[PDB]
Amino acid sequence: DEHKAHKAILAYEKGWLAFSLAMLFVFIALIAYTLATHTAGVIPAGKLERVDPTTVRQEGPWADPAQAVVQTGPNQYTVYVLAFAFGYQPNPIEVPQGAEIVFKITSPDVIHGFHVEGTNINVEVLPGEVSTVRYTFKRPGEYRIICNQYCGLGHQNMFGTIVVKE
Amino acid sequence: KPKGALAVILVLTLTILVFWLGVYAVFFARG
Amino acid sequence: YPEKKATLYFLVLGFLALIVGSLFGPFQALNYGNVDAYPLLKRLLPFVQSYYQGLTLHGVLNAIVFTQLFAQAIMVYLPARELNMRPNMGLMWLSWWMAFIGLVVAALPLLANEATVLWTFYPPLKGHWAFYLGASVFVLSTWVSIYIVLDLWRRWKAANPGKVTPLVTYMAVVFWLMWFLASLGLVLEAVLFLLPWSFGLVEGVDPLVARTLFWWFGHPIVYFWLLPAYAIIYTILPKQAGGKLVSDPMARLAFLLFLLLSTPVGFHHQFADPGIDPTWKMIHSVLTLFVAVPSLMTAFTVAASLEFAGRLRGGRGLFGWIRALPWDNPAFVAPVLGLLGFIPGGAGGIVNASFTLDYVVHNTAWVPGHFHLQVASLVTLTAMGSLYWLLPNLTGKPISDAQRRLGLAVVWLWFLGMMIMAVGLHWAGLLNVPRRAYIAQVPDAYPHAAVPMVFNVLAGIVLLVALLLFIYGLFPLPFAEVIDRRLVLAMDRIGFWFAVAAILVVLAYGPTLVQLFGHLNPVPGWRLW
Ligand code: HAS
Ligand code: HEM
Ligand SMILES: CCCCCCCC/C=C/CCCCCCCC(=O)OC[C@H](O)CO
Ligand SMILES: CCCCCCCC/C=C\CCCCCCCC(=O)OC[C@H](O)CO
Ligand SMILES: CCCCCCCC/C=C\CCCCCCCC(=O)OC[C@H](O)CO
Ligand SMILES: CCCCCCCC/C=C\CCCCCCCC(=O)OC[C@H](O)CO
Ligand SMILES: CCCCCCCC/C=C\CCCCCCCC(=O)OC[C@H](O)CO
Ligand SMILES: CCCCCCCC/C=C\CCCCCCCC(=O)OC[C@H](O)CO
Ligand SMILES: CCCCCCCC/C=C\CCCCCCCC(=O)OC[C@H](O)CO
Ligand SMILES: CCCCCCCC/C=C\CCCCCCCC(=O)OC[C@H](O)CO
Ligand code: CUA
Ligand SMILES: [O-][O-]
Ligand SMILES: [Cu+2]
Repeated sequence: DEHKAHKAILAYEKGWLAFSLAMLFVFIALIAYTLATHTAGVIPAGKLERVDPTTVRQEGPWADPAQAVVQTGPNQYTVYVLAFAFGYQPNPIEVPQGAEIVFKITSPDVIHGFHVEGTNINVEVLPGEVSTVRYTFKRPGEYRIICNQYCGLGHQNMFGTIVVKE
Repeated sequence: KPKGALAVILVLTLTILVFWLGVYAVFFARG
Repeated sequence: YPEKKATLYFLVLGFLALIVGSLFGPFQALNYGNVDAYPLLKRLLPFVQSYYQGLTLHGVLNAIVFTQLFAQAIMVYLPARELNMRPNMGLMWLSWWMAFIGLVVAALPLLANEATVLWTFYPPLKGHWAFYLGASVFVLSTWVSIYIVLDLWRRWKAANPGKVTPLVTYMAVVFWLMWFLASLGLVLEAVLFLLPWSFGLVEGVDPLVARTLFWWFGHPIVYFWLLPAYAIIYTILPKQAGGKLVSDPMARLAFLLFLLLSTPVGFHHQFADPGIDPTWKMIHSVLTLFVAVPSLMTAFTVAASLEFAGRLRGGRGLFGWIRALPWDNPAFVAPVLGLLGFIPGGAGGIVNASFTLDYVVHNTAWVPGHFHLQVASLVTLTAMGSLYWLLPNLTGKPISDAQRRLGLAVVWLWFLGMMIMAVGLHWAGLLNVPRRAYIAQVPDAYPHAAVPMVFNVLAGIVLLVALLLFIYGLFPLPFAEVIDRRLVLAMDRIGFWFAVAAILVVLAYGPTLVQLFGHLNPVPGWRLW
């Protein structure tokens, strides 16, 4: 009775532990895969790149929004997004479809989310740091930007826009 | 054999896999 | 027994905290149902200035205060009762009082709209010193619990050389040691930055360092919440179901593994942070998938125990055992119900942990959906159900049949409402709805969310009734028996495993923290509420 049940459960538990361990490992392999594709561009470059939030709106690449979209290669654009209470500059961000877009996002106040609806772009913006992420737009049109990190009372209404030209 | 325990851990594996392959699919769709 | 009085004080304060924080629950849920009830809330509770002050209170009171108090009750009293020994009473009251004093002190600025930062309090969002000082003194209370339990262990170990540590005590020792390690992350954040900054000593704080230190402490905190439910599930629930614990070794191994793996995983909250090397994020990714192992193990060990109870009580078939279990006992129902919702909850967890997959869901309604299954349901439910054995044992007072039935009602409504709410938020987050957001205030922003929104409203009402009922209600320990000595002996070499646990932290945070401390960039604070 009880000796038999204990032997059988453990026997089956050992098997489940082997199965679930393999399941986890397969997931690990499947993540390793994502890491080698273009789709991994949305992981922030791991690089520290300090900036001063008190002057970032008065000198340097973020202080002229209309000149924030720069061509940096034959099929590559860098965009110096500013994320602030409570909006983004530029509004809108205009970029061509099929070009690689390197987003360099910083804040001058408090942390902000930068989440491009319909895409894997989903990065924190820290005052003092530049968050760098890459993405290629595959469909032309209007994407919206949502702030997904609580930034104060204007949070729920903090939106921006990206336009990807056909 | 602990048939009951097995049913539970089968449901668990189904839930994990559905969620996991679910969102993995979503990741590529938005990729 | 003076340990009962101390324990009761801890539980009571924790449940008060639960009721008060939970009051904002329904309102938030309606909010995620695109219905705005904050004019009604502001009339009732006129000190509340905003959704976000509401959100702060909810989070801090429910997820820091109640859960901690519940751990200090369970994971001191239970070992004390297993050993049949007294805790150091002076220390036990000291712990209570720090909890109580730190709480009062944080509550002030909180109630006065002076610290509307969330439970996460990320700089540069700058709160009142009393919040940080109060929160600090609050958490440090646990350091006293840690000691107390280590004390009991040693005193017993003296009386009993060459005996393995009994199970519950084993659980609590690995638990409290784990927590000492995890807690350092916050101690480090408060002392080196939060306190200096909030008192006016330094002019800035580096947001990246503060989050890194925060999340050293911020993950194992959830395990610190869970493990008290676990201890009960393992060593009590089986008697409650009419069965027995099926493996004492396996339970120890679960807990051991949490001690090893609870802390070195924090970057899984920082997949979207700049300036963390991606290789590190992968490392913490695998380590996180590792930490799911003890739960996978717990899923099996526990189910087996329930089946066992179910067959003992004469249920036959593949599902027969399920209907043979005591669905009339709220102390059994609550944890089992929470176990069920823990299935999709952990499923979401495993999703969040996989590095790239987190980009889909990070900072959406998905996350709150995931964790209401975890803490708001399994933990809270387990807590609610212990009332039905824990109260009598502590108070002398018996539970009526009426109170029993009202308890079955509360737990069921709380579970169902939680499940409904979990469908709403998971789905809403798949539709890109942000978390932590007074969305009902931008009614036309998320039209595609119309359906999951109905779920969210329904849940708000179901959970309001359950809360209301729980309030209306609120006004020997059934340790189970157990059915490979050497493994057991290996797991009893505690200082060793403790040492290892520490190395794993140094190894997982050392290189990244050194890097960051070498390049600090403090930035001015802000109050945007
Ligand atoms: C108590 C509270 C919590 C637990 C436990 C919990 C578990 C997990 N979490 Fe989590 N979660 C994450 C990963 C996981 C992983 C891998 C697990 C795992 O431990 C899960 C293991 C569980 C299982 C593998 C399921 C086992 C099932 C069992 C044991 C039940 C079986 C049934 C039985 C036996 C009954 C059957 C009986 C019958 C009668 C039929 C990550 C990232 O990787 C994020 C960040 C995402 C982001 O972008 O912010 C996160 C964020 C959160 C936050 C939000 C923090 C914030 O405010 O920003 C909270 C509070 C939270 C709480 C909790 N979390 N989590
Ligand atoms: C009366 C039932 C309750 C309801 C209906 C409920 C409702 C909610 C909802 C709708 C949110 C999301 C709000 C937002 O993200 O803007 C939320 C957040 C949260 N709740 Fe609850 N919940 C309840 C009880 C609890 C319990 C008992 C806990 C913990 C034990 C708790 C922990 C959390 C945490 C920590 C937050 C996140 C706050 C933040 O982002 O800073 N919930 N809840
Ligand atoms: C134990 C009890 C658990 C809870 C079970 C009760 C469920 C709520 C009632 C539903 C009936 C239909 C109600 C729908 C009719 C009113 C809806 C309406 O008019 O909408 C309100 C407005 O849009 C917003 O401000
Ligand atoms: C697409 C991938 C497939 C997904 C579909 C889900 C598969 C079911 C999951 C786990 C089975 C767990 C049971 C494993 C235990 C094996 C049995 C065992 O241990 O057998 C020894 C026993 O003593 C007799 O000889
Ligand atoms: C119980 C849970 C039930 C859950 C129900 C599952 C719903 C999943 C929905 C969407 C995921 C896919 C997102 C794919 C994003 C593509 C968006 C797109 O192509 O359009 C936007 C663009 O801006 C136009 O110009
Ligand atoms: C007890 C109830 C608790 C609540 C449980 C929460 C429910 C969420 C479950 C699964 C999400 C699976 C991910 C969705 C997968 C559908 C999308 C898909 O198939 O992906 C390709 C498509 O083109 C993309 O738009
Ligand atoms: C007994 C043997 C059991 C072994 C079990 C192994 C499980 C499957 C593993 C890997 C498949 C990896 C392929 C990943 C497919 C996704 C690619 C994709 O979704 O699309 C392309 C994207 O746009 C980028 O170019
Ligand atoms: C969308 C969210 C809503 C979905 C909600 C569904 C979730 C599962 C609900 C209940 C599971 C309960 C499992 C077993 C039921 C126990 C009752 C039973 O078996 O009764 C015994 C009998 O009365 C002699 O004691
Ligand atoms: C014992 C308790 C058991 C717990 C287990 C219960 C959890 C259910 C899991 C997943 C449901 C998701 C449903 C599958 C998703 C369908 C996807 C779909 O229809 O796609 C939408 C489309 O992409 C855009 O409109
Ligand atoms: C109990 C049985 C199960 C089901 C029966 C009760 C469930 C209905 C509850 C509330 C709906 C009433 C309010 C619904 C309105 C909010 C959600 C909605 O439709 O919002 C989108 C729209 O754009 C907004 O302007
Ligand atoms: Cu910016 Cu929320
Ligand atoms: O914390 O997961
Ligand atoms: Cu975590």
